[PDB]
Amino acid sequence: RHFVVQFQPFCYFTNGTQRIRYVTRYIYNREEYLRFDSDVGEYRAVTELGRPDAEYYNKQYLERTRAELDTVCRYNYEETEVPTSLRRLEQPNVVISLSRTEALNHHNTLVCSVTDFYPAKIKVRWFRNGQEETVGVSSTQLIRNGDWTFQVLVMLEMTPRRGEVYTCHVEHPSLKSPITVEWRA
Amino acid sequence: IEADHVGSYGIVVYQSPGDIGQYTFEFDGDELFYVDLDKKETIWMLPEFAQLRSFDPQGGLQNIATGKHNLGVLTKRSNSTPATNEAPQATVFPKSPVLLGQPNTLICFVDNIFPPVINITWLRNSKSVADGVYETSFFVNRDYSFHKLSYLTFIPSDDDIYDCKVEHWGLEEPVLKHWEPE
Amino acid sequence: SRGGASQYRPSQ
Ligand SMILES: *[C@@H]1O[C@H](CO)[C@@H](O)[C@H](O)[C@H]1NC(C)=O
Ligand SMILES: *[C@@H]1O[C@H](CO)[C@@H](O)[C@H](O)[C@H]1NC(C)=O
Ligand SMILES: *[C@H]1O[C@H](CO)[C@@H](O)[C@H](O)[C@H]1NC(C)=O
Repeated sequence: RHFVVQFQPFCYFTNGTQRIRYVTRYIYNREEYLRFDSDVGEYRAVTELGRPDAEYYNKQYLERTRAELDTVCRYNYEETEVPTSLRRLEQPNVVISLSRTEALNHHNTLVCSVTDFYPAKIKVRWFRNGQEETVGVSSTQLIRNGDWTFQVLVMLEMTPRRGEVYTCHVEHPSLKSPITVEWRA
Repeated sequence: IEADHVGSYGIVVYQSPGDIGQYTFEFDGDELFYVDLDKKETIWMLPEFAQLRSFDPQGGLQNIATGKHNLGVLTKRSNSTPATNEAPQATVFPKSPVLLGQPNTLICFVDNIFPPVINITWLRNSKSVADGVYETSFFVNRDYSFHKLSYLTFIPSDDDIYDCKVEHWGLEEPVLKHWEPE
Repeated sequence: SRGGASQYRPSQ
């Protein structure tokens, strides 16, 4: 009925353009069969479907492929990413909310919603009256919105009591000074 | 494989029947662009990036032609083995905390998509919505399947119900992921 | 300036 092919090229960067590992996969439906790995510097077959192509690619364009690790990868990074993806900054929005309606000694749950930031690097911490809550905190995995922004929700198990001040602390590369959002009984 | 960054410059997907192809550039799991094959145009997700860089859509067409060439050449070499359908997985969540009257966006994440052909739509109060809808291309996964996202801009209100309708050969009946302002 | 794509190589 349906048949597909896939060509997935990957420029793996590490510490800038230092440990660049250029790879290139060849897929049929949902199965890889051929590959160019910068680490092995040569083509190799992953499954039977690849034997028939091995030697052919190495003879036809290996000099061209190795070449791209610098004319594509390294170049793109230092020439196109540096001023776009690596520069892009989106400050997170931090809001605090309570799962249940307010009360004076009923156990509820504070939720610190940290949204729309980029890059993914972020640090969120809960504080009660000034000290780091290290008991009933939990959080969602980092969520990728698919639009070049991330979000994360950090929950705190607690019980509202007058005079108490809870603070959500957040540090991000987009921020000159951390963000703190308070919530009070 | 570990790394500080990952760039996929020229992902090609070519399917048949239909001569259905996609050409994308990804960086750190987000989509830089896809090339509109019919319009021969590189469509950037973040318009402002096109001010500081570019890509000749010609590149896409060429590489897609190769996808055409390799499919079939590979289809026979495999004795016409058909693609096994997968059942998608949808999850709905808002971009930011919901506040009555404040424009927001519902995100429908659809994972384990295979093959890369699918129908994602939105229903408001159970009636069809076309306006304020946007969706991404098919992103590659590790198991070589795909994921895609659909976006619905909307105004939160007390009495409102939304569903994300997904249709795939892998599903016997169209999955509906429902959502409402809790 | 102009980004570069990773040539998708055609088999036999
Ligand atoms: C490269 O980056 C990784 C992750 O940030 C780090 O562990 C390593 O020290 C860096 N330097 C090297 C070895 O290139
Ligand atoms: C996909 O869903 C829409 C929703 O109305 C439907 O009209 C369309 O026919 C479906 N598939 C296509 C594009 O044929
Ligand atoms: C399919 O059948 C052909 C016919 O001889 C054979 O050469 C080929 O290895 C087979 N490949 C698979 C696993 O479909």
